[PDB]
Parts: sequence; C-alpha cells; structure tokens
Amino acid sequence: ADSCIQFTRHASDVLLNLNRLRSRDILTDVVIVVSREQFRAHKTVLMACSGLFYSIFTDQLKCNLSVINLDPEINPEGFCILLDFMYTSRLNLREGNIMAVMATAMYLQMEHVVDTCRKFIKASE
Amino acid sequence: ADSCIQFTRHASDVLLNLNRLRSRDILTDVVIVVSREQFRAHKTVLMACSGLFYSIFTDQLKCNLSVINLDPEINPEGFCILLDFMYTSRLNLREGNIMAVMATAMYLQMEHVVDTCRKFIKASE
Amino acid sequence: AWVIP
Amino acid sequence: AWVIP
Ligand SMILES: Cn1c(=O)ccc2cc(Nc3ccnc(Cl)c3C#N)ccc21
Ligand SMILES: Cn1c(=O)ccc2cc(Nc3ccnc(Cl)c3C#N)ccc21
Ligand SMILES: [Cl-]
Ligand SMILES: [Cl-]
Repeated sequence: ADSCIQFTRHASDVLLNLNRLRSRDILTDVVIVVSREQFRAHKTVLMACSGLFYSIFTDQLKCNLSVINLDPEINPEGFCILLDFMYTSRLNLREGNIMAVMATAMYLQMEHVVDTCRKFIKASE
Repeated sequence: ADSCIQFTRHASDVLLNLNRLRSRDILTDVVIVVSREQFRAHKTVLMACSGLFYSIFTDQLKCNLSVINLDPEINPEGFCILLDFMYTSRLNLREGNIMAVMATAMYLQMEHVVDTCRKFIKASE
Repeated sequence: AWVIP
Repeated sequence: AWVIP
C-alpha cells in the first residue's frame, strides 16, 4: 500500500544487527578464502553488496559451496576493509590501502567504492 | 579506524537487495507457518528485526529447523505486514489491521512497532 | 523515529 | 553519496 509509515533507522539497525551476528559467528554460512586468510560471512549479505557474490551465489552449483576461494592477486587487507564496509557502510580508506581497496572493489563489482577510490586518487594527482 | 568515510544509502540498498532475494526466493532458509499460511524468509533478517526470532535462531536445536510454527492466535495478515516491514522499513498500518499488527509485534518483540501502534490507538481515543 | 516516506 | 560519519 501507498499509505505506509517508515522507521528511518530500521535499515541501519538491521545492518548493525547483521554485523553483530557476524562478530559472534551466528549463522555464518560461507568462508571466503583470500590467500592465507579466511573470512566468515553470510552469503545473503555478500550478495546484497557485491555483483561478483550475487553471480556466485545465484549459480546452481556454487550456491551450495561453503568455501569460496578468491583470485590469489586479491589483497586480504583490501578484502577485509570491503567486508567491513558491507556490514557497516563505513570504508576505512587510507593512502596505504587505496590501491588494494580499489582493485578489490573492481573485482567484487562494488561500483560506489570504485567511484570514491577514483575520486580520492584523482585529488592527489 | 576512526578515519572511515560512509556511504549514506548503503544500509537501505542492502535491505532493498535482501527483499529482492526474498521476492525471488533466493537463499531463503526458513518457512514461518502462521495458521494456514506459509512465509519464506532468511533467518538472519528475522533475527536482526525480532527479539523472538533472535532467541529462536540462537537456540542450539531450533537454529537447525527449516520450519517454525507460530502460536495459532497470531494473525497471518499481521505477520505478513510485519515481515514486509522487516525487509523494507515500511509498515502498512491501517485502522482495520492495527490491533492485529500490534499483537503480532508484541509477540515478535518488535518494540518500535508496538510504540507507533500504541500512539496511533491513543490518538483515536 | 517514524515518518511519511 | 559519501560523507564523514
Ligand atoms: C554491480 N554492483 C555494485 O556495483 C554494487 C553492489 C551490487 C549489489 C548487487 N546485488 C544485487 C543486485 C540486484 N539484485 C539483487 Cl537481489 C542483488 C542482491 N543480493 C549486484 C551488483 C552490485
Ligand atoms: C527487542 N527487539 C525489538 O524490540 C526490536 C528489534 C530487535 C532485534 C533483535 N535482534 C538482535 C539484538 C541484539 N543483537 C543481535 Cl545480533 C540481534 C540480531 N540479529 C533483538 C531484539 C529486538
Ligand atoms: Cl558499492
Ligand atoms: Cl521494531
């Protein structure tokens, strides 16, 4: 109906609670492996944030995998920063990590992050 | 780090994408039964919105159930309205459904919805 | 919170 | 959108 009321903070409260489940390792259903590092997460959150994970977990065979190995060129810290952004809306972008974060966001198909990385790089040129 | 940037629309975009997965029945992992009606959903979203589902899916036996039957006194339309609110932040509150929505929100332990229902009832008294 | 969206 | 939170 077009007569709905809306609770402004609802989406952020949901995301905060999903990150609390991740912290507590509650109902995490996939491990993403990035070189030597492992990250536990929820497939639905990954799919909701990343075009690559959306394609992976909608595939009729890969949807059932409990481990996904990323390309060995992907930087684990870059992935960690992007996984935290998925679950919090906050991106820890720094001079020392921007190239790794941008390359990881391009691979993960997260256009908005790629955009802000390009802007920060262009500003320093 | 305290040096993060934030993407304002991220939490709402995640919620919209989770609702699109629900619409498409992608990676739904539980059916909630309310009298004769069945509702497919994602356990993590239910837990992130409801104190009752948080308690249910953190229980060491119930976390593994694929079907949860609610109390037969719960109104299916009331539940449907609250499930849509979980996935969209929008509550279709109407004169004809407010008592059922409030009773369902009390059972589901969704305090903010109980609050707005009490306020709308008090305004009509 | 609640608003008219 | 991006902001300083
Ligand atoms: C390209 N791209 C970005 O640049 C950023 C985020 C992003 C998120 C998704 N995810 C979905 C898209 C559409 N419909 C659904 Cl249901 C999902 C989910 N889950 C896909 C592509 C994305
Ligand atoms: C009482 N109550 C409301 O009145 C509304 C919403 C609501 C949502 C939750 N859910 C969580 C709470 C804390 N920590 C976590 Cl990880 C989750 C999850 N998932 C619990 C109680 C609630
Ligand atoms: Cl993005
Ligand atoms: Cl609530």
